[PDB]
Amino acid sequence: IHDITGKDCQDIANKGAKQSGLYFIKPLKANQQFLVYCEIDGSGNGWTVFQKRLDGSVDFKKNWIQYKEGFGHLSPTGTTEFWLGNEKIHLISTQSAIPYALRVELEDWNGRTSTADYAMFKVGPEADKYRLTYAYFAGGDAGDAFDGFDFGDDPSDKFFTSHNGMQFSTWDNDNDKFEGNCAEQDGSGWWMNKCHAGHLNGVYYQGGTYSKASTPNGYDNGIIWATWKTRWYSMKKTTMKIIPFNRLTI
Ligand SMILES: [Ca+2]
Repeated sequence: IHDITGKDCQDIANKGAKQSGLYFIKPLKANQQFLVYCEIDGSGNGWTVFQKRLDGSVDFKKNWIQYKEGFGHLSPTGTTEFWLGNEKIHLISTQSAIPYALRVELEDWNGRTSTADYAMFKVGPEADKYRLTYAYFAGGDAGDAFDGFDFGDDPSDKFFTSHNGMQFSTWDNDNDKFEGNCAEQDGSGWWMNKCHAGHLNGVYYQGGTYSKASTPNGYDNGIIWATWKTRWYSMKKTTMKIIPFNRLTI
């Protein structure tokens, strides 16, 4: 664990840290410091990573408290899977009304990475079930899955599968817009609607391709981002990371 600390990984970078790895941060309002993985590039950008998928090592079917507190494994090398914790993500993303960007980074099973950036990304408090909000989609070749997607299933698919303004759901705390339980169905925690167009906490399907035949109920419950790949393609790696918004300004 590195010595420099701050409010987030950008503060850490601003204080002269140059190496990606594990650092303590202590956002405003946090009761105690906590470890994070910071990705620090050669241009002084320090991203605070809150989700990582890369190998299927961690089961993302976790309950409300586990999603609140965080689960999985932090590593200095950035080679482990984790969910940082909704309370931590709330504390970082809302502190001092600092505008953060979210970057979603996806890797397919062929070694291509794509990104989707969201401006002014926030996660609300537990009293509002950790609601996700953003101001606008700021671009990227992965496309805007959080806007919802037309799967050709129902006329209202886009309304059913958008993510801005969705509360967080787990199997034991359903806050979705579905008469069923999206989190229980898929076995994940996420900002579910009815249910999703972008869902990075799904099941780790080896090799990417899966199908309705994969499960008895034919769930599209993989690690999906429908504006980049079919619902029947599950990413090999994902990263969800945040940075003060100005670090995006060219
Ligand atoms: Ca429901």
